[PDB]
Amino acid sequence: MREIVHIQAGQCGNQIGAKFWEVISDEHGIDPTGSYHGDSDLQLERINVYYNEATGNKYVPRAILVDLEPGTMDSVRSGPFGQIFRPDNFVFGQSGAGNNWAKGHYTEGAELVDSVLDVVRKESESCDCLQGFQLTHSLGGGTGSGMGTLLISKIREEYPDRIMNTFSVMPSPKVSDTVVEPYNATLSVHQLVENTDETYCIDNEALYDICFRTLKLTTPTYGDLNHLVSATMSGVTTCLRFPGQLNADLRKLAVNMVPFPRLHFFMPGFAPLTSQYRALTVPELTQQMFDSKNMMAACDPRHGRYLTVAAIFRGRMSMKEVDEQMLNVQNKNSSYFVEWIPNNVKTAVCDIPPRGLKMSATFIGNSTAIQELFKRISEQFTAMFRRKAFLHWYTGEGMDEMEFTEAESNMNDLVSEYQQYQDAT
Amino acid sequence: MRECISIHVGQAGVQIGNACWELYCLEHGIQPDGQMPSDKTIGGGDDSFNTFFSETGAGKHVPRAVFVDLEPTVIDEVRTGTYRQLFHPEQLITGKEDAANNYARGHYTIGKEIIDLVLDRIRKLADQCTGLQGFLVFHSFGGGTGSGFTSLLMERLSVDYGKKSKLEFSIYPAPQVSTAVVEPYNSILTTHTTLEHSDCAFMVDNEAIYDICRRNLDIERPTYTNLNRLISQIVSSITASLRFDGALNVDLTEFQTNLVPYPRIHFPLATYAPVISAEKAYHEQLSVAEITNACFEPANQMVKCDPRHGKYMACCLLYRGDVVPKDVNAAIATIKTKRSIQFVDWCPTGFKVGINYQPPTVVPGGDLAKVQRAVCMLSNTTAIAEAWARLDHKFDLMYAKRAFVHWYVGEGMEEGEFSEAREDMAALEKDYEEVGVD
Amino acid sequence: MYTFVVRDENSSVYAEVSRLLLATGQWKRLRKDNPRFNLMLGERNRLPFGRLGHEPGLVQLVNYYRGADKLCRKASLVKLIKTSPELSESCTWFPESYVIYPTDEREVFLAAYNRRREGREGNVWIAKSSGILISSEASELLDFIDVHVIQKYLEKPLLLEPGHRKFDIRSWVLVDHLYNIYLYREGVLRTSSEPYNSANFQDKTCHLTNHCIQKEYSKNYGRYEEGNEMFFEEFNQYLMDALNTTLENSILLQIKHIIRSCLMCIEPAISTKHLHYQSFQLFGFDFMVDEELKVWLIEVNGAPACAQKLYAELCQGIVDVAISSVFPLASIFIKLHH
Amino acid sequence: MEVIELNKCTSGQSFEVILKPPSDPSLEEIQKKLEAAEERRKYQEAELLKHLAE
Ligand SMILES: Nc1nc2c(ncn2[C@@H]2O[C@H](COP(=O)(O)OP(=O)(O)OP(=O)(O)O)[C@@H](O)[C@H]2O)c(=O)[nH]1
Ligand SMILES: Nc1ncnc2c1ncn2[C@@H]1O[C@H](COP(=O)(O)OP(=O)(O)CP(=O)(O)O)[C@@H](O)[C@H]1O
Ligand SMILES: Nc1nc2c(ncn2[C@@H]2O[C@H](COP(=O)(O)OP(=O)(O)O)[C@@H](O)[C@H]2O)c(=O)[nH]1
Ligand SMILES: [Ca+2]
Ligand SMILES: [Ca+2]
Ligand SMILES: [Ca+2]
Ligand SMILES: [Mg+2]
Ligand SMILES: [Mg+2]
Ligand SMILES: [Mg+2]
Repeated sequence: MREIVHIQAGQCGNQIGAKFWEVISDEHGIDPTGSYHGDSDLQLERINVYYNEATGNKYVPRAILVDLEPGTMDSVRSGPFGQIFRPDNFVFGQSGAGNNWAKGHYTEGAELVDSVLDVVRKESESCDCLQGFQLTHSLGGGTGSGMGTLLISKIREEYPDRIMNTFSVMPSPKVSDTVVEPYNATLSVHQLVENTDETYCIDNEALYDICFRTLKLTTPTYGDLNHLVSATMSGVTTCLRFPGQLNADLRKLAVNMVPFPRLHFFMPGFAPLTSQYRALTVPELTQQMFDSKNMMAACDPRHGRYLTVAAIFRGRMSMKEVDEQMLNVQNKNSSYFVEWIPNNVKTAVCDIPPRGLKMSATFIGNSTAIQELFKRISEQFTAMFRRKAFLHWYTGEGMDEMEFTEAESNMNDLVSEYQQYQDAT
Repeated sequence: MRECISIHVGQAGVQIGNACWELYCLEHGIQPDGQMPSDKTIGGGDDSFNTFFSETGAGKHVPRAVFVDLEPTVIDEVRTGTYRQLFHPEQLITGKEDAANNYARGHYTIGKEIIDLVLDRIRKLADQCTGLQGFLVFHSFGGGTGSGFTSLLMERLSVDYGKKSKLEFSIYPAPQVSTAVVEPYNSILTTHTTLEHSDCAFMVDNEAIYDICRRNLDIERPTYTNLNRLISQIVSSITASLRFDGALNVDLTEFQTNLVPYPRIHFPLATYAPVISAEKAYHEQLSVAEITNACFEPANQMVKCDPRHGKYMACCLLYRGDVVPKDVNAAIATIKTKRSIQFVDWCPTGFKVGINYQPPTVVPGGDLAKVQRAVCMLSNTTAIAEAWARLDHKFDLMYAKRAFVHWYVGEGMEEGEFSEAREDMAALEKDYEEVGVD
Repeated sequence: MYTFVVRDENSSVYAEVSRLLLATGQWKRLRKDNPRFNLMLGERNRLPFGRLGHEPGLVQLVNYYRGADKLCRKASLVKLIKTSPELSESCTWFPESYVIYPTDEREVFLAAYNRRREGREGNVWIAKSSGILISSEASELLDFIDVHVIQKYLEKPLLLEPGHRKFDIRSWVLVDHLYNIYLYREGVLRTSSEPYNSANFQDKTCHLTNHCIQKEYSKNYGRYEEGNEMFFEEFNQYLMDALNTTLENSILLQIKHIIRSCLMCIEPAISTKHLHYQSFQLFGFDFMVDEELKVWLIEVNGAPACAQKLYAELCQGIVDVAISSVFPLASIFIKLHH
Repeated sequence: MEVIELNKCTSGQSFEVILKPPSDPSLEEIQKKLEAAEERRKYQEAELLKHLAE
């Protein structure tokens, strides 16, 4: 009974968090009313990791929904699985955050964080042995970004020996709401560098390219982007939700993926990605799984080196062939795997595939090429900060320019740290 | 009669121990409920099989075993397994959260909080023993519990049972089935701390067992169940002398006397044969010379290495089945005139042989086929240092960058213990080279 | 695509093999410390055999036989021939040799030395090790050593005419992972450009056929043949015109016999037949020929260098016989059967 | 080959074949190291809480 407490904050966080629970609920045989109607005991063997068991044999997701505006959360409560969430776990305000990190972190958010921690405490107090926390949010907005990182700081203070894991959507000018997204993302990244053990970097720029280029969606929507995130989130959590030997919990995953404490930002990848009945052979899953076009961070892996990699194959397939193909990828491109971490590629196999697929593969890589993501954000930040453009939105909430300079310096350090290990021999 | 207590630590130790006691019951005719019809002394006795099994007034034969794991899911399978009736709750010890493949977490953080409980449960078994010989400790090298908590348990055992012997059955890490990148760290950390507390340790490299299963059993992707059934056969061959009537290796002290002249060099190489697939109806039964000759093939060793490029310090042959001394000596003569067998000058070139007429027992429905005769060679050869060299190299690669070191310091371990443990392995490699190289 | 690493930058032979492998377009060279390789062109000293064959899904091959140093060392070769029953103390194709330390064989060496002195037989010996001294008095030899070997210096060597000069025959032998013994059809006679003078052994220019000593101390370097190197075609023609015989009958039969005896002796100790990795290795045998057309084994080189005119052919043969046999892509050798 | 010390029983026999003759820390010290590591953890956590308090 290694429980995980899920938290989703802000518009993006709640819309992607809702899809996540809709997806894994279907995989575990849970219906929109919390009643289980599956046909395999594997669906319930580790159901307690994400679900509470209530009266009448109901399964209640261990999820906490947070937002400074009630708008998006009202959609969740009315969505497909809206009735499955614990009503008391809906914590929301009324003012909003106006895509402003300062409002979510210092003013508007500070007023609501205590009531969120009360709900987190109630969930933890019923956990036989709490593993840690899983937060979904974006970095470009105000609530998920500003208040999300505030929650993480206060969760760490109250549970310093627990693992903190986040799915963090990075902003991109291709799929942008406001011009201040680089400001908000740069301020959040430093918080994540200190107060998370594992962060999946989901780049809206990559999600858009995949929808437009690969899936052939000429006018991608947020729903289209969230389809890729749901499939990726289901994949990266497979080893946590089903019986297995590798990365079976959050702490063992961190031990296998994080050789240095600050370099814990992962590139997720998913396969297949079809624009749909054809069978996908194991060699095809492996090649597509490692192809940059299947990465969710918009970073070219061949531009850096892999510190560690976690692969997960789902479905009924030859494990001998999985081992052979995985060994073929490493042995045929060993120049992209750091030589000072022997056997840094670990593979897992789950028999239960995702919905609508005979088999699939999820990629989790700790590559030094992730610096290209932070460089991109760093450049956009500086383009505006060099002229102090749009700063009044933040100084008006009590922030000083020095805090921006420090956030800028912190992310340049993070970029430098990735660079030194990309050269290391 | 002197009792032996088996201690199983971590997933590897527990699952292997579960497979061993299943084989013991089959060998000794003990049923899953603990009853033993052939045992006419009800509720007592000092027979050879009593070194591993105690007896209740109701005639149940209870293993003198303790299972320890910082996570409950693995030991729970023992509580609800086929031989669940053999054990009682006091024998099974589980925690809430495991060591997360972190030696420091298993040794310092979690070990400090559960060590007293384990010793107390072990004390209960020792109180039943009229003359305890010592302990057999099953564990892995790469796991956080098997490495970290085992070294703490071994240290305390030397304190609470100073005169008792301790033998190890250790699982050497193999990437083909390994579950953590830091397993080289845990292997060297636990070997350093445990070196001065183990009288004799049998290393089993999962790579060797894995290939033996694929090659000789026709298993495409061997599982832990496949690996553990083969390992239990090896362990059974090594402990049979303690559980059956005989004159060779009749007590734990005799293992050190026959296999370990130098205390630090106490890692005998195990070679087993024959391994025949049960999926084939008929198979040409191998003779004494053929199975004895197989003991000198690296493909049958528990640790892949080349004894030709080393030196022997001692060599024991443990036969089970239709084997008479005449055939053994004849086969040894042929092998000498064909094999590269070199002993150190300060040791006699010879073989201590033990024969048990009862042929090997195989789990009904398993993968190993019944055979008329089998042998396990226990040879203390310097060639096994190749395993230390491989392990120390991977350690050097990661530690040069301090990769993953922060996970250990975060648990209260000082970074100096790393280099302290590595320097000990460096001395160990040097001892092997001085003993078997010119 | 097959992968390989290079760990001996000073190897002229395998520097060509590596160049050939790359030219095939089907082989890829990795960093010298990358373990995910199919082939290792290992270093001369302390090659980590213990770390080979532990890479899942990688058939690994190395270009050196672990333990072959017994044959490729002065003192080791002597000990192997005396103690090995297959070669026996009664070995007829190996000069009488003894190992002397500065166990030891000092007293045994002087024993046979006194016997020759009384019988008036040629009692000249040569001391060498892995700096040489050729003397007729044993006292000078032992004083010079203060690990060396002393063997009977062949005082009646076959001398080529014109020139009245000494020489030695170098044979390249390739042993593959299956332990097939392949003798390169092309040899080289490293001749002395100075006339043999059995009067004063101090002038070693005419007594040492080394290619370097002839180019540094010999005044007639390259006079008779380019680089004091005579190949089998010319040497065979000479044997026909001079001694009315062929190179095959008079010498090559004994050379093949000696190569088999040495390699088949150590096969049980170095064979990689049932090992987790496979080995091959190129050897350099050096023979002496006396006036009776008897072949004598001088030593065996474990890391030999090829002749300039033969690098292309031989190196290409190493790829076909030793490498491509284990890693096939998309005869110049004489197979010595056994 | 010299066979020595041959012992026989109903379940088997044993013997030796010669081919050629030859040519701890105290309980207190452990408790200290365990408590020393525990103290280093308490110090690191205190620094974290101090950092978070700032
Ligand atoms: N032969 C064999 N090896 C095993 C088995 N289980 C785990 N291992 C090996 O043990 C190593 C990991 O150690 P574990 O025993 O699983 O971990 P642990 O001792 O429970 O310690 P924790 O980190 O707290 O879980 C890996 O190299 C595995 O290959 C098993 O049942 N049989
Ligand atoms: N027993 C002997 N009788 C006559 N000449 C001998 C001899 N031993 C050596 N020589 C001469 O000395 C030369 C060099 O000897 P040796 O081969 O032992 O040294 P080396 O290892 O430096 C050369 P290489 O490595 O090419 O064989 C030989 O080419 C040979 O002409
Ligand atoms: N993938 C994805 N990204 C989103 C979604 N909604 C908003 N975003 C991104 O998140 C950023 C805006 O943050 P938002 O969640 O709206 O701010 P918040 O509600 O104050 O936390 C922008 O970069 C958007 O591109 C969504 O549903 N899916
Ligand atoms: Ca207010
Ligand atoms: Ca009894
Ligand atoms: Ca002791
Ligand atoms: Mg918004
Ligand atoms: Mg465990
Ligand atoms: Mg030489």
